[PDB]
Amino acid sequence: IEERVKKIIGEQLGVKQEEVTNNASFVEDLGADSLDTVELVMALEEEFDTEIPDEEAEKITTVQAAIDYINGHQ
Amino acid sequence: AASSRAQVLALYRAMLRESKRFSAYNYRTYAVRRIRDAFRENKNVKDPVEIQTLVNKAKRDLGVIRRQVHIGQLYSTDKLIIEN
Amino acid sequence: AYHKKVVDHYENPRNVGSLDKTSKNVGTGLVGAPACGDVMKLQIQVDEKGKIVDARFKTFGCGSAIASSSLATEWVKGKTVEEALTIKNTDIAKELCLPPVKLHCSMLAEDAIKAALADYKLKQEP
Amino acid sequence: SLRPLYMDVQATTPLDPRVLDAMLPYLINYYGNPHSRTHAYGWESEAAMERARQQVASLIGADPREIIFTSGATESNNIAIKGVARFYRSRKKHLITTQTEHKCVLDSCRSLEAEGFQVTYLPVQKSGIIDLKELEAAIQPDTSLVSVMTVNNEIGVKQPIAEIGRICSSRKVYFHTDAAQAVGKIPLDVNDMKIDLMSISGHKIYGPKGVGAIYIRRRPRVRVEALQSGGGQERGMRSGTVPTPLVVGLGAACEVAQQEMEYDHKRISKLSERLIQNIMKSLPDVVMNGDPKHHYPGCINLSFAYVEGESLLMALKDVALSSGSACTSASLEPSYVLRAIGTDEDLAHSSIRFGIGRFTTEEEVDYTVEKCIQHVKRLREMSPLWEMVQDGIDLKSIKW
Ligand SMILES: *P(=O)(O)OCC(C)(C)[C@@H](O)C(=O)NCCC(=O)NCCSC(=O)CCCCCCCCCCC
Ligand SMILES: C#CC[C@H](NCc1c(COP(=O)(O)O)cnc(C)c1O)C(=O)O
Ligand SMILES: O=C(O)CN(CCN(CC(=O)O)CC(=O)O)CC(=O)O
Repeated sequence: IEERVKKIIGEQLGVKQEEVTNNASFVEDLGADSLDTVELVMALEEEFDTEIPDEEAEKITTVQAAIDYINGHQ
Repeated sequence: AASSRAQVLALYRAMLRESKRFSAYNYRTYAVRRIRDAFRENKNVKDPVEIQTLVNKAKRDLGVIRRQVHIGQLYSTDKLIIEN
Repeated sequence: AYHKKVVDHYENPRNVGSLDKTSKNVGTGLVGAPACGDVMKLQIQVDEKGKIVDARFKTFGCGSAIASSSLATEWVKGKTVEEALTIKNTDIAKELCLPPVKLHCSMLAEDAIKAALADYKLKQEP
Repeated sequence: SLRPLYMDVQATTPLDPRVLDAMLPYLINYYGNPHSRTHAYGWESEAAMERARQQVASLIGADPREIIFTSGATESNNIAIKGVARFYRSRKKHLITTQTEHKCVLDSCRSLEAEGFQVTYLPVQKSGIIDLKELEAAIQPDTSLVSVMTVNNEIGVKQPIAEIGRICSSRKVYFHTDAAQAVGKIPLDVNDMKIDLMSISGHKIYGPKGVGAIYIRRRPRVRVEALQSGGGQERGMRSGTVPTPLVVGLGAACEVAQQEMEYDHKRISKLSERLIQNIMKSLPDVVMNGDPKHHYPGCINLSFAYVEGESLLMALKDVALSSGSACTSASLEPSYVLRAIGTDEDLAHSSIRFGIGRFTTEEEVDYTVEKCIQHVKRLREMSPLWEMVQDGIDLKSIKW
């Protein structure tokens, strides 16, 4: 399932899959800092063989935003 | 004045993306790990002058990584047993 | 160890094991010394017509020692006791393409054959 | 086909990419002879040489004037041992070293014995560490030099260099240490340790092969008779064209090691503990050679009873390892280092060396451990010594 987005986010952020909810902000809800979110964006790029440029990466601040970006880029 | 934070997060991304192109396993895995460890270790520095020194070193090292990635692609070799 | 022929006797082991020392039809040669880094145990099983019908080995040693004794164990099978007596270190070394610094391995393997064959002959005298 | 893991950093290291990057300008456009005094190819080559000299000096706490470039630690050891002995030969004829030194120290001392010098080769304890009070007792009135290496290349044991320097300083005996395996890996300060001469190798610290240095203390002035005659380069101590790219590489490796030393030591310590503890909890009769309390974690020497070390290296076909030594008499004739610490001869035939370094990964360690466990078990099942001990035979009772 493209919600493999949840697996990456939990892996990257060290949070049980239970806590990785569609509503959550990486920083406010899951304890990420901006070094984590750089790496998290890169892990999504690697996982889905997709290129996420800065203006798009800047908008990907929540679990759903990551799910929606990946779904809309094949 | 340039933003140290903008510079720092953009160097972080560039340095990680470029290091991932190292053809050789031991340089690639070292560079990615070392960059991650060094930015994290220096996350709480507050002196604007020391930060700028760290940024300048990171820019120097990004040049090193770019040049050495390309040289290691010109003279690449087989992968290690464990990349299988 | 580097030669394909030598490494093959470790990667594709054959005849590793033991025979029953108490058998009148089993001869056991144990040659070498732990302090010299090379100890070979070679056992032969001889049928009543004097044909060696089975053999087993164990070796503590570098790859060429393992290969020399493994080869020796293959080679004694199907030979009579008198035939196996003529296997030479130089045959083992040529077959494995041993370098000069490992020629001592093939000499110990020939010692192991003759030790095993002599223990067997000792047992037949009564 | 696929390449083996490199776990052999005591034999040599890969170049750090930062070091190759610093060297390459001098391999391409800055190719001048640093002794060419009349033009800019010479001037820029000389300036790079002198910057590299300061980088080496800064790592060890020296003045750059005390740094002499050489072709490697072998040459530096020859200069320190033969050069000191020959300089004071008319007054002093006795030298002291240890039985576990590298062959270039031992062979240098042997050649001086053929020259009429007296050499004491000190024993070491079973830990691999010298006995300081035996060193003290060995110093004679005509003792010109003590030489004791900082980290042993086969078993990784650390000699008490600062305490040795205290002994030698207080008796006005020159103290040399072969630091080839320690420079850039543990802290070295020539003044706190009271070192008079020190050997350095570029390719033990992610720098290029073919280059080294010797530290020669200038206050109090240590006197050395030069071995390489020639045009007087390196203050008359080492004639020959200074090879700019190599010395640039050596200085870059020293500066990188100065920055990275603490981070590397923490990472290698963790990987080293993991390798040792996971092998030992999965295999019986595994012994570490050398005292773990006084030990550089990146050099791990273990014996695996009932298995011969070269067959284990063959079995570990996708890991580059060694049985120690000058890449020579390691398992061929048994290690003289293992013999000097009292290892049984058969167990010295059963020992192998693992090296963990700056670029080693946790996955490489785990792969090596897993394969070592599998193949030690396999080789034991092929071993007549294991079969005998399993049948309850005492091997010390057989007539071999
Ligand atoms: P985010 O959580 O909003 O912010 C993250 C940062 C770090 C930007 C934030 O915490 C901050 O601004 N901190 C202030 C201090 C600071 O900027 N620290 C970072 C300075 S730059 C740095 O540390 C780079 C170190 C470079 C090491 C490279 C290693 C190269 C190896 C290559 C070898 C082949
Ligand atoms: C080199 C190598 C192998 C290593 N020991 C060698 C080394 C040397 C020799 O230095 P160079 O001449 O620059 O090569 C001198 N002293 C010490 C302590 C070491 O380690 C090994 O494989 O054991
Ligand atoms: O980022 C890293 O740690 C390095 N590598 C992982 C190293 N790989 C080897 C490979 O990619 O062939 C791991 C492995 O296969 O062991 C990432 C990448 O491929 O870009």
